[PDB]
Amino acid sequence: RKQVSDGVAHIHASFNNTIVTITDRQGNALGWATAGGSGFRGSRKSTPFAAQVAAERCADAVKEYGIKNLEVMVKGPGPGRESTIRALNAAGFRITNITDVTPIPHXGCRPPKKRRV
Amino acid sequence: PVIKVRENEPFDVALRRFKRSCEKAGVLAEVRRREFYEKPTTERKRAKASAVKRHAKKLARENARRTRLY
Amino acid sequence: SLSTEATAKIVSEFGRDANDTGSTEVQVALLTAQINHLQGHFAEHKKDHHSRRGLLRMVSQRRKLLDYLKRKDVARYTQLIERLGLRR
Amino acid sequence: EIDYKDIATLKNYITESGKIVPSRITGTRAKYQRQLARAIKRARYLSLLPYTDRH
Amino acid sequence: MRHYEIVFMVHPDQSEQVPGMIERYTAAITGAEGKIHRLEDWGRRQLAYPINKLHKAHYVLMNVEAPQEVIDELETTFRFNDAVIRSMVMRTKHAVTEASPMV
Amino acid sequence: AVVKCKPTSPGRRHVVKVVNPELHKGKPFAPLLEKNSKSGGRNNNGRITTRHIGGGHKQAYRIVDFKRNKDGIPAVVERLEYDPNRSANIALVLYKDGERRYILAPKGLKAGDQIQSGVDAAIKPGNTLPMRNIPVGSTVHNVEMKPGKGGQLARSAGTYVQIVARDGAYVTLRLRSGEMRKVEADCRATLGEVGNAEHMLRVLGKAGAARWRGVRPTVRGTAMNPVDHPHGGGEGRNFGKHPVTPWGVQTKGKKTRSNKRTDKFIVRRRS
RNA sequence: GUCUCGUAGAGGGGGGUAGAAUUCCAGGUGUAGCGGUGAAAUGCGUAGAGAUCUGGAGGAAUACCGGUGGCGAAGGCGGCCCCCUGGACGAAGACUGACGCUCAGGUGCGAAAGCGUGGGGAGCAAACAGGAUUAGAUACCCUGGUAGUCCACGCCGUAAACGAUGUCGACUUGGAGGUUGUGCCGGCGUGGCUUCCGGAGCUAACGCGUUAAGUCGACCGCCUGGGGAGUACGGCCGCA
RNA sequence: UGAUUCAUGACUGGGGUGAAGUCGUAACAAGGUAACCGUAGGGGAACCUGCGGUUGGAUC
Ligand SMILES: [K+]
Ligand SMILES: [K+]
Ligand SMILES: [K+]
Ligand SMILES: [K+]
Ligand SMILES: [K+]
Ligand SMILES: [K+]
Ligand SMILES: [K+]
Ligand SMILES: [K+]
Ligand SMILES: [K+]
Ligand SMILES: [K+]
Ligand SMILES: [K+]
Ligand SMILES: [K+]
Ligand SMILES: [K+]
Ligand SMILES: [K+]
Ligand SMILES: [K+]
Ligand SMILES: [K+]
Ligand SMILES: [K+]
Ligand SMILES: [K+]
Ligand SMILES: [K+]
Ligand SMILES: [K+]
Ligand SMILES: [K+]
Ligand SMILES: [Mg+2]
Ligand SMILES: [Mg+2]
Ligand SMILES: [Mg+2]
Ligand SMILES: [Mg+2]
Ligand SMILES: [Mg+2]
Ligand SMILES: [Mg+2]
Ligand SMILES: [Mg+2]
Ligand SMILES: [Mg+2]
Ligand SMILES: [Mg+2]
Ligand SMILES: [Mg+2]
Ligand SMILES: [Mg+2]
Ligand SMILES: [Mg+2]
Ligand SMILES: [Mg+2]
Ligand SMILES: [Mg+2]
Ligand SMILES: [Mg+2]
Ligand SMILES: [Mg+2]
Ligand SMILES: [Mg+2]
Ligand SMILES: [Mg+2]
Ligand SMILES: [Mg+2]
Ligand SMILES: [Mg+2]
Ligand SMILES: [Mg+2]
Ligand SMILES: [Mg+2]
Ligand SMILES: [Mg+2]
Ligand SMILES: [Mg+2]
Ligand SMILES: [Mg+2]
Ligand SMILES: [Mg+2]
Ligand SMILES: [Mg+2]
Repeated sequence: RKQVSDGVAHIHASFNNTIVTITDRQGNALGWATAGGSGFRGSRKSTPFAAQVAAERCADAVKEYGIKNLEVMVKGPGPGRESTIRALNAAGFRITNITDVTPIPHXGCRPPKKRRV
Repeated sequence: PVIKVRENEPFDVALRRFKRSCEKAGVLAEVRRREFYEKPTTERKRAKASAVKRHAKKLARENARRTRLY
Repeated sequence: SLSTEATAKIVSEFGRDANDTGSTEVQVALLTAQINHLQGHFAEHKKDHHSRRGLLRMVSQRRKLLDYLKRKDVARYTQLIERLGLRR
Repeated sequence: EIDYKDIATLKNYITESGKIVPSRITGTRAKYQRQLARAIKRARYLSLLPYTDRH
Repeated sequence: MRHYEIVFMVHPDQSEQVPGMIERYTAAITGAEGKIHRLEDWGRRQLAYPINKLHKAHYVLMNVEAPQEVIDELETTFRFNDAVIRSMVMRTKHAVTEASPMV
Repeated sequence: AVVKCKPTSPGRRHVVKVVNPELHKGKPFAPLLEKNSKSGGRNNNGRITTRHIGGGHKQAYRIVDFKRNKDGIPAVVERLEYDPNRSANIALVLYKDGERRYILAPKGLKAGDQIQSGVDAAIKPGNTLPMRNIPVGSTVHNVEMKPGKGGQLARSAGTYVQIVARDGAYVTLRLRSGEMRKVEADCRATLGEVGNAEHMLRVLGKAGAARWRGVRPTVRGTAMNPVDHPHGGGEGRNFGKHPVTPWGVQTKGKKTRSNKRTDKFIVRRRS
C-alpha cells in the first residue's frame, strides 16, 4: 500500500514457461504472473504470446503500488525473453535499464545426460 | 549485457540494442550448449568436423572462382 | 637438477682439466651425482612416474658407459667405481 | 612483455562483460595471446579486473 | 636467492597500520641478507568486485630478492593476519626496480 | 604401522597389530603414576550397573595434563609413551623450569619438538590457546567446554574438532559426531589432531584378546528365557517383537537425549 | 653422448587459493501455481511452493582465452600461485672417441569400468521404483534414485589402448599453412615439431605420397579358408 | 602309495548341423534410440542401461 514508483521486473524465461516477478529495488516482490497461470497449457504455454499475457497480468497486480520506472532483468533462453519486455513498455512503465542475468557456470556441475529421441 | 536506456532514446531502439548485446555475448548459444552433458569424445569429434568443413569448403571456393558455369 | 657450480666441480675432479667434459669418467660421475640427488625427490614423490622415466634413463646410460670403460681400460674402470661407491 | 599491473592495456583485450577477446579478432600473435590470458587471470584474482560484468 | 614480486591488500579500516606492516616486512627480508628492489604504496583503490563484502582495499607492491625460507615465513604472516585480505607472491626472472604502471 | 600376523595358529590368523617403533620401551615416569583398581562394572551398592566389564590386565593411571595452563614457558617433548588408559598415546614433556608433564600426543609430534601454551603461543600442532586466538577454520583437539575446566572433547585417537565460526563470546564447532556445538570463545584448545589414527585398524583376532581388555561376553537377549529378558523364549529360534533393551525400552531408533539445560548450545544435532 | 647460454610448453609429483554455477539450510518480501512432455502423468505447492533478496554450509569441475594450438613413450595432461622434478629445441664453440641400432625371455608404465580398506558425497547416475508410450515395452521419454563418479593407499592389466600403419637409419619433384627457435638487411635465410593438397613411384582398388603405403638396409612381433574359438582342458597370474 | 593314459557313467554345460513350429525385430538406410570396443549391472530372447573410447556415422 506504500508507493514505490521505482521497481525491478524479473523475467524467468525457460523453455517451458515464463515467470514475471516485479520487485522493488531491494528484491522484495510486489506481484507476479506466469504464462502457465494465464490460461495456457502445453504447447500454448511456451509461446511468446502467452509470455506477453503474463507480462500484462503482472503489470495489473502491481498497479496499486504506483510504479512508474522499471529495470528489467531477463534470465533464461525461453521464447518469452522479448515479448514480456515489449508488453511491459506498452503497459505504461518507463523501461530504464535492460540486463541479461542468465547464469553461466565457469567450467561447474555435470549437466544431465543427452536425450535420445 | 547491461543496456542502460539513455534519455530521449525510444524504447524500440533500446530493445534492438539489448538484443544486439546479447547475440554478441553468445549467452543463448552458451546456455543451449550446457543443457546436456557432451562426452569428451563427442566434443572432440565435432570440433574436428567443423574444422574439416571450414577447410574443405574454402578449398572448393578457390576452385569456383577459376571456372565458368556458362 | 645439478647446479652449474656442482657440475663444474665434478668436471675438474674427474676430467683431465677444466673443460674435459666429455671423458667417460666425468660423464659417469655426473650421472651418479644426479641419480643420488634424485633419491630424495622420489622418496617423497613415489607416484612421479614421469620424472622417474628420466631417472631410469640416467641409470641405463651410466651402465652402458661403465660397460664401455671396462671393455677399454679395466684399470680406469676399477678406480672409477671405487671413487664413486658403485657395486659394478 | 605483458604486465598484470598494466591495467590500461589489458582493458583493450577484454569485452564489455569482461571476457578475454579471441586472438583472431584482435589480430594478436599466439605467443602473446597466451601471455595476455595469464596476465588477465592474475589481474582478476587481485580484483584489478572483473570476472563477469555483473559486478 | 630468487626474485619475488609481492602484492598484498589491506582492510581499509587498518590503513593506518600499513606503514608499520611495510617496515616490519622489509626488516625481515633485509635481516636475512635480502634486498628490496622496489616498494610502492598504491593507497585505497576501488575493487573490481567485493571481497568480504568490502568495496575498496589498500594495495602494496614490493619486489625483493630473498631466500625461500623467509618468503615462506612472509606468507605465514599474511595468512594469519586478519588485516591482509588477499596477497599474491610470484617469482620473477630478474630484479625489477622500474616504476610500476600504477605510479 | 599396521601388521598382519601369519596364520601359524587359528587364534592368530586374523590378528592385525598396530606397531609403533617410537613408543618408549621402558617404564613410565613414576611421579605421574597412580594406582587405579578395577570395578567389574559394580557401583557402591555392589550391584552390576554396567554389564560386560571385568578382569583384564592390571593398569596404572597416568596423570595427563588436560588443562594445559602452564602459560608462557616452552616445553620440549622427551618421548612418546603407551598409555593403557586410553586409545591415544601420550607424550612426556619437559618445561624450561624443570617440570615434567604428560600430554595427549598430537599427530606428527615427536621427541625434540617444542610446545607452548597461552594467548601468545604460535599456531603450531601441540600448542594450546584460547579459541578466541585460534583462526576460524583450524583443526584442534582436547577442547574445553568451560574455561579452565580442562579438555573434554576430541581426546580419542585420531579425533579432532573444526572451528567453523566465531560470533561474539562463542565459537561454533563441528564435532566428530557431526554435531554443531557452541562453546565459549575463552575455552582452550590444542592445535592439530590427536595422534595414533591407525588405532581403528587393529583386529583383535580372538576372544581372549577382548578378555585382556576387561570386556566380558555379551549374551543375546533372544538366547534367554522370558523371565530374563523381553526377547527370551521360544521353541526354536523365535522373536516376534520390537527390539528392546533388557529393561524394555525400544533400542532401534528411539531417542533418549533429554537435557533442556544444554539444548541452547546445540546448533545442529548429529542427525 | 657430455658441457656452456637461452627458449616454448594443459609434461609429472606435492601444497595453497580464487571466482561463476548447482544443491542444501536459515530468514525477508510475496501468492497460486510450479515442474515436465510430442501430449501427459507421476512429482513438488496454501503445512506458503515456484519466483525474488540476504546470510551460511559443502562437494565437484575450472566459462572466456581455446586454436586440423601445445606438451608427453603410450595411457594421457587445461583457472591462478608457490615448492620439488623429467624431456625437447636452438645458437656458437669446447670435450669423449663407435661408447651404436634392435630385442625372445624379463621388468616397468598403462583410459574407463571393476575390486579391497579408510574417508568424502554438491551435480550426475548403472541397479531399482513410480509415471507414460505400446499389441507388449523388463526399453527409448518423464519424475525420483543407490553403487559409482571424488580423495588416500593397494589390486586389476583390459579398450575401435587406432594412423586399425613396430623401432632405427639413408635416399627420392612440388604448393599452401600452423607453431616454436635463430642469422642477416618489413626484406632475405636457416633449424625443430605439425595440418592440408598433390608429382613420380607404389597399390586389388580406395588411396599413400620426403611425417610413404616410394627406393633400400638392421632387428623384432605377427598371419596361413569360414565356423567351432581366443572357447575347452592344463599351467601361470588375480581377493574376485 | 603316486603319476599318466585309454574306456565308461545317472546327470549336466555349451557347440555344430538339419528342419522349420512358437516369441519377438537386435543389425544392414540416420534400420526408425547412429553403430561398434572394453567394462559393469539388469532382462524370456535377440538385447537394454551406465562410464570412457573409436568413426569403420547419415544429416548439417
Ligand atoms: K593404549
Ligand atoms: K553374544
Ligand atoms: K526368543
Ligand atoms: K528360544
Ligand atoms: K526352547
Ligand atoms: K618444467
Ligand atoms: K617382450
Ligand atoms: K536424475
Ligand atoms: K507397437
Ligand atoms: K548417490
Ligand atoms: K581390470
Ligand atoms: K583415432
Ligand atoms: K618453421
Ligand atoms: K624464421
Ligand atoms: K619388436
Ligand atoms: K572381492
Ligand atoms: K573320467
Ligand atoms: K540398437
Ligand atoms: K549405423
Ligand atoms: K556397453
Ligand atoms: K519372462
Ligand atoms: Mg530433462
Ligand atoms: Mg641431462
Ligand atoms: Mg556391552
Ligand atoms: Mg580402559
Ligand atoms: Mg558383540
Ligand atoms: Mg535355553
Ligand atoms: Mg516378560
Ligand atoms: Mg520354528
Ligand atoms: Mg512367524
Ligand atoms: Mg576408475
Ligand atoms: Mg560389486
Ligand atoms: Mg572403491
Ligand atoms: Mg569408498
Ligand atoms: Mg533417468
Ligand atoms: Mg587386445
Ligand atoms: Mg586413445
Ligand atoms: Mg586418434
Ligand atoms: Mg592393433
Ligand atoms: Mg596426398
Ligand atoms: Mg599395402
Ligand atoms: Mg579364456
Ligand atoms: Mg596379476
Ligand atoms: Mg531394429
Ligand atoms: Mg538402432
Ligand atoms: Mg574380451
Ligand atoms: Mg534397465
Ligand atoms: Mg535412458
